[PDB]
Amino acid sequence: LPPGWEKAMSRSSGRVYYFNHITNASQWERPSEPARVRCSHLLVKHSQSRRPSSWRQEKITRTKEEALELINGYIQKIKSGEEDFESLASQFSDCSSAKARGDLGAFSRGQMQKPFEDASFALRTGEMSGPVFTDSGIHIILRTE
Repeated sequence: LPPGWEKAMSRSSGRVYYFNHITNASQWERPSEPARVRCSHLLVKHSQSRRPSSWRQEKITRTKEEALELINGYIQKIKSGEEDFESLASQFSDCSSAKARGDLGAFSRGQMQKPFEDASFALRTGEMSGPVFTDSGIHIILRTE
């Protein structure tokens, strides 16, 4: 398995799955270093974010637990096809300075907070993280290049 990936069996259903302890991704499907990667993200802030305000909400009051529930719900909608990542980033990301559909551009190691950096470089192109936690809030990361 690629870096960070492990195999597991669901206790509740008996189905095998795969999870990545660097990106926090988990999937039923079987999975398959550059100086820079390019990623988009969707950020959900919470009351303990370093800056609990955004272009879409003047005063962010939700708890970290509530932010995590929103993030997991957005992941579910992306995987089911109910919504695409770019629409949810445009509609709901609390990050004002990324492009609306999520693009952060390219970056190197040493520039972003370690959990976000490690997740970004452990994704292959086209792969999406699970919930990734930083001082800014909780992130869904989509590697594009």
